[PDB]
Amino acid sequence: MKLYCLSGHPTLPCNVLKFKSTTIMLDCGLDMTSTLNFLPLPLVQSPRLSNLPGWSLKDLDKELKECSGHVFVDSVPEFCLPETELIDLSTVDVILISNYHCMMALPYITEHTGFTGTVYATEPTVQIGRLLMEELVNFIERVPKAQSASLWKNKDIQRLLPSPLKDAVEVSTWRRCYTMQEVNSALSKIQLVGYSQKIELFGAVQVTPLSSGYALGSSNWIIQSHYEKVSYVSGSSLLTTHPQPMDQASLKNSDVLVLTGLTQIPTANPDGMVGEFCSNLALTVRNGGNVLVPCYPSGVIYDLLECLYQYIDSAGLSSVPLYFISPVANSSLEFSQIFAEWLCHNKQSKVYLPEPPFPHAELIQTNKLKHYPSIHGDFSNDFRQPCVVFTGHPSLRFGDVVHFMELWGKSSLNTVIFTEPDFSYLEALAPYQPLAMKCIYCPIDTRLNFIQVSKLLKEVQPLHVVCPEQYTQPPPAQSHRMDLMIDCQPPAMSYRRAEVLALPFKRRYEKIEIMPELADSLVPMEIKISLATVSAVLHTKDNKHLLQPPPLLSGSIPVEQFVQTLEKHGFSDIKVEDTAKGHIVLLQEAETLIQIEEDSTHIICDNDEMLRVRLRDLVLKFLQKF
Amino acid sequence: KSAALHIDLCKATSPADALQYLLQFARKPVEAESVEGVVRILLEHYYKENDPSVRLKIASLLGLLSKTAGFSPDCIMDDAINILQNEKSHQVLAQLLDTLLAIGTKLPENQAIQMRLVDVACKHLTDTSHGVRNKCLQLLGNLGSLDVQKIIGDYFSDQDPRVRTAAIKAMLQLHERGLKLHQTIYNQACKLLSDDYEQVRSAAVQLIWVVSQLYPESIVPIPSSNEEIRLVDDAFGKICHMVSDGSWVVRVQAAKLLGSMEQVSSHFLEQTLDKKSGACGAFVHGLEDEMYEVRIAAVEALCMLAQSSPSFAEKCLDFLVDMFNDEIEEVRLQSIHTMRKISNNITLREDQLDTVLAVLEDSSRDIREALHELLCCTNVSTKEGIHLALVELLKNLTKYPTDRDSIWKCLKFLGSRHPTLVLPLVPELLSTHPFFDTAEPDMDDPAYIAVLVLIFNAAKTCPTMPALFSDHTFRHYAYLRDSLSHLVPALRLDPSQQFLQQSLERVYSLQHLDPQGAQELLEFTIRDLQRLGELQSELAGVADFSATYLRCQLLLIKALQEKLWNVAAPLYLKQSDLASAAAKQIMEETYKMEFMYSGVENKQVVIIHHMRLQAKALQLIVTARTTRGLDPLFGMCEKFLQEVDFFQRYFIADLPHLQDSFVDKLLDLMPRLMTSKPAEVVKILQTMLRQSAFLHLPLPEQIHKASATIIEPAGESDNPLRFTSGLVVALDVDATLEHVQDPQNTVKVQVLYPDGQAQMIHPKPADFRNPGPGRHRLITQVYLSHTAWTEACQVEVRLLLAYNEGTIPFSKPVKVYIMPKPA
Repeated sequence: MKLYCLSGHPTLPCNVLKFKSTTIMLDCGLDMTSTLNFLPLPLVQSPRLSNLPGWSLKDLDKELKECSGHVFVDSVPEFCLPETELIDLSTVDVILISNYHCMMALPYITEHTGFTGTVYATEPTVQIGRLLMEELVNFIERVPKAQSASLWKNKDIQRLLPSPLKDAVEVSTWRRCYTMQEVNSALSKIQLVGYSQKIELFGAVQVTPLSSGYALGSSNWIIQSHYEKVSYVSGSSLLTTHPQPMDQASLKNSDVLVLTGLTQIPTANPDGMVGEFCSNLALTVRNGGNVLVPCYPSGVIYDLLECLYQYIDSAGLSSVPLYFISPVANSSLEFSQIFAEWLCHNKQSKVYLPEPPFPHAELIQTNKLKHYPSIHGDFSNDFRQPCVVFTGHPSLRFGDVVHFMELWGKSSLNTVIFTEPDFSYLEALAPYQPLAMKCIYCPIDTRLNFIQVSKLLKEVQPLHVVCPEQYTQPPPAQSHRMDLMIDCQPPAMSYRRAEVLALPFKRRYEKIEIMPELADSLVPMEIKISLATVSAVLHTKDNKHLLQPPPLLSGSIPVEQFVQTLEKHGFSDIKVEDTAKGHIVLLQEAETLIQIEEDSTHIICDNDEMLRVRLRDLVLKFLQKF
Repeated sequence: KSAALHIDLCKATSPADALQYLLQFARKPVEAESVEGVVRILLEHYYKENDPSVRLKIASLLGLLSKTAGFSPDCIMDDAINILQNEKSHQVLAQLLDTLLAIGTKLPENQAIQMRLVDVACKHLTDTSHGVRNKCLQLLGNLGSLDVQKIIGDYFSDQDPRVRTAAIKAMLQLHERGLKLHQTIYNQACKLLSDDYEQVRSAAVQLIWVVSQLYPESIVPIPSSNEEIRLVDDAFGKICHMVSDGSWVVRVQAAKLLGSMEQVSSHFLEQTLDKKSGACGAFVHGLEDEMYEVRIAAVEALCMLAQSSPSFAEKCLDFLVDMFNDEIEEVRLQSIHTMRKISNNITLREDQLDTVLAVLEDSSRDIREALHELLCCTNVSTKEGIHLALVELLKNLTKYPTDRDSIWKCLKFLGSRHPTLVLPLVPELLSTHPFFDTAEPDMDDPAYIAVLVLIFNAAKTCPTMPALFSDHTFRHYAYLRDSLSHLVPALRLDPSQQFLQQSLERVYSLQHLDPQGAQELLEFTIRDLQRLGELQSELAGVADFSATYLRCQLLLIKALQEKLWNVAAPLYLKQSDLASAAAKQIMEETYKMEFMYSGVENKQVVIIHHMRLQAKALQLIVTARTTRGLDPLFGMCEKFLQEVDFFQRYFIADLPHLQDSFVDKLLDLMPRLMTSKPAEVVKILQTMLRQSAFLHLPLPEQIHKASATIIEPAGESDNPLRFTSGLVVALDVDATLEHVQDPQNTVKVQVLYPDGQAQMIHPKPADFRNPGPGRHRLITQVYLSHTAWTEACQVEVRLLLAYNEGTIPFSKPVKVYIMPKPA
């Protein structure tokens, strides 16, 4: 009935629903875009970033740095957490994780907030999320930087700063990266669940993850209480992706469909952008330049790697190396390979005959793809100049991507290709703006667009729809595209950060079970339809109600039938008094009396007790309890 | 603020804007004295507000405010209990109960408040919301007379499982507070062990462990069999049955509590290892699970149980040494540690030692060092195992040079314990031919040197070993007894402190000398103290501290004699002056005494800061000697006077100890200096510096210099690091840090390339290790990158200490060659 939304980020939601007797957390999410306000963390101290001019104000200067007009923070990058203080997270009983992208910020919730509940997620999601936190902690703690910057967080000081730093919100709630001990502790509180697995939460509600088709282990959740069902649609995809397609059927008959994880850059067709990315890197490589591809180690990298494997053979570029640098590179490749049963029917059919599902095993076998754990190992020995490198965080604030941007940024021959849409490629590129590097933005987002979600909504027909307020308006870049909206027959109520929505799905008629012993004693009747009466004792255990074996009446007793039928059913000396809209009947034995009102009857006894029960029973010949 | 928050909450819209304002207000802290007004306003708005979420946030906030500093919340609990009584919604009621719990925990010494709190918790304990009952039980657990056990015990049968967990946790917390629980709780908890929820079972096994430890010798009768059994043994059986529980967290808990109990009978202890009282094969099933965490818990449990019972340890030997083959790293480390712990009560068998030796091939450093410590503490029964251990140790000697130290020490301890087993193996190892004089082995060969260390530590207990020595064996013994007396044992074949105090008294007494005599006496004493620091190890800190102070004084008086050599300002010559350099040197040395030494009490900090003030005055005077500008002179003058004022403010209790000092005479004429002309100020500052008295430096009882030794890169005899052009090369840095109390925030690593560029590195706390007191070990990687070089130059890597900004070197610089070749 309630929904506490702890994050305003659309693709990184954190929603808690105080529905029935359990408060369930839907996703955690970590707004990584706060890192773009900070100066990047380089693997080796660069002269350009160190010698940047401090920003000037009337007062400080060493906290903030200026580069090509944009003003940044000379401090360790910080991450915008979901609102933890709006609702006491100790009361959260269960956390449901949909994607590994939404899996982040979980150490904060599990450790710092006194959360003692359970976390449910699918195994590929858990493993890939573990890899992501591994590489994030490795990048952050590789060359640590102090957190000296705190003056700029002041309420009266942030107003005078330029636009990217002024528009940052919840700055006081930003936190540094969690340590690896917290990551290991958090992942220990997790329960692995398979698709369509019914998990009972204290006998109250049943949750099942349903395949979303967006990523490996990506799942949509449906929470139901046997009469009211709440569907949670996170990032999902209806394309020809490797994971098994969306289970759209199970979302039907949903009272509330909370909808998050819709695509950014809706105007982009992912196949065309993949083709453009391949063509651009082929053009750059043909001219002898290098290519840098900031990406996550386990996200859209696999799809574009497959397309590159197909493309290079026709393009005559098999000679050039395909470097993949990340601390979790080999782990990412192996985890992608072993999760073969988490794929679609086309790709899971490769388990019958002996063959790995993904084709990049063939890239490794022919020594086309070469994965390394860092730059300082065997990579520096096997590095060939006209190459393409997938590495680093797409935020361009830590990882090996910082080093490669600082290295290849001085030449126009080299190019950087952005494929993840979750970071503003002009804002992530801000601390390096005076580069001559050729910068290309061809994001690949396979998530649902507004046409697809409109079709899905018309297919599912949910009673109420909940979405971020960003989807109830056209995007600010366009501001005139009515097609980039969630159009529903209901108004499709929305939310912003730290908003509480009182859902109208409150319904009665909770389910209960009656045992055969009591059902033997229960007998129905006929009315105008069947009906019965039940008197029993209620036994409740684990929020499951059982009916153990130990005022109103209804019928047709009009004045005429009352006077006629029961006139001489056993007594005598009965008179009828001519009362308006009825008749008053009383006996001379002890002035015992019977009075009837419109659609009502009642029996009076005057100094008599033995005949009163039989008087009531006589009228009970044709009186039900409807 | 009070009125600002009041008016803002009044003008804000009820459902969302008020919630946002409360969210903003909750982050910023509130001063203790102002808490009463703001909580009164929050209560008033709570009464006004109808929205449930806003009231919930108000309750959460005003519970948060009760934790602020030494605020006394005894004045804000009547309104709190009132609004709790009046509250309808369940979330707000639970949050108010949380607030009441916070207030009660803030005032544990108050009794009547806690009785009121537990009464109102009992009142709301029947609410239909599980959260309200959870918070009521938490109140009863944290707060309660020490009746309450019965009240909490009633909710072991509650339908909601999480209410049952809350009740068990409340009883456990009552026990932890000091309450003696009743034996009647045992039967109630026993029913909960068969619950369908893992949290209930975990809490129940915790509670059953608690009650067994409280009443171990009490007798409990079996329901079916007419057998009288001690309660601790019955609980042992119940917990053992829980080691087969489906959930792994319950298994981990069961293994841990099984470890924690030692009052159980011997036969019950023996039963858990036999194949076939439902405790049969409990550890057998608990040592071979899929989960590594339950295996670690079982290993630790076996450690505790074996330490309590040597007879049990004899049975546990084979099971625990078979666990060494387990390929989880933390599992095998814990098995090593536990085996070392139970080492005193045991002696390894032939086949068990064969088993552990066949899987003893370790690679990483930590596992290898743990094995070395285990072998130091081990006990073996076969000499063939000693031979195999020698073979593996020499393999690990030729494989890892940095393991030589710990393997030499290892074999030193191994022979001292097993002389009888080494005695046949002595001619097996010395290669003594029966009827030929054998070649004299290479005295620098570490393997051979470790064979002698072993054989000499064994010889200490064994008269028969000196006989089988060859001639060169006796010769080699005579050397390693002198050179390595800490490894090799002997076989059967104060004035420094007085001098320091005398030298310091000599310096202090002779402060009436002429400047030449004073500075030559200071030079003599500085040289003497430096030499004394070089000789003695314990007095190196004191000698270097005092010598640094005396060097500061010597620089000061030398600069003042240069000032005496100085003449009128426009004729001043920069190239021939060294007073500014003297001031900078005193600056850096004062920082050195403040931070680069330990055991520095405030009585030394005042003297260090006084010398710092003198150096700042000297720098001011020297700058005034040159600058013709009046505005900068005024600026530096008022800055120096502000520094003097801050010194007076901070060290106000120490001024009587600074008689005739520079700062004392300065403070005498304070307002005149405040209102005087800068030129006059400079003049009187010079005169007062020259007439100032040398302050005695009170020596600390214990003080050691902060030292560091870079050891991993070593000398430049290694070949250059190649293939680094553009990309990165990782240089592994190992270092031992001596007497640095807070190295993580202060120690930094500086890298100086052959150009002017310098890199500064801030190692994370995880790099620092603390194997001993005042003796750290820093292991990390520092990443170097630079463009291509024509010839392999050398990059200087040095460790610096940081202070607060500014840094000072405190380690010897090392150099390594890098050849960033392009490709």
